[PDB]
Amino acid sequence: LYFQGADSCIQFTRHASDVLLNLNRLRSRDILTDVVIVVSREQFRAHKTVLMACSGLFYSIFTDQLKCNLSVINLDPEINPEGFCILLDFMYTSRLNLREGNIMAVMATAMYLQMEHVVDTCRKFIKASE
Ligand SMILES: O=c1[nH]c2ccc(Nc3ccc([N+](=O)[O-])cc3Cl)cc2[nH]1
Ligand SMILES: [K+]
Repeated sequence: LYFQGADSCIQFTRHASDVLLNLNRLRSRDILTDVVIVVSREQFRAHKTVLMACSGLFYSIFTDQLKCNLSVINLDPEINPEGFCILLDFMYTSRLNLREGNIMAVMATAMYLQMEHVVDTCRKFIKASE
């Protein structure tokens, strides 16, 4: 699966999603994970680079000279770990499992994590269901 990209260069259709699939496999097997995120006493292991690529909050934390070395990051204990987990899975898969029963928590968490495209999407779905 390749094509001639808009600039004559060969582009591989599945490459970016295959990279994510493989990063998610690393996460599942706890390979090269370098941070644990703590969400009201639940722990989630991840790769800092993936977090920074997806979240303004994590980008700010891991580019700070003081905080970039921390191996444990605590989030606001009001954050819903289901909400966090939905967003973490999204980061590693492109799939956002929004449901009526989780949308408010997911939106609040995405606001906290500075994930603007997700916040906007949640807003659109809320506005439609009114
Ligand atoms: O042509 C090739 N040969 C490859 C061999 C390995 C990988 N990467 C990989 C495999 C398995 C898991 N895993 O943990 O299941 C995680 C990763 Cl990152 C990619 C390849 N492309
Ligand atoms: K909580």
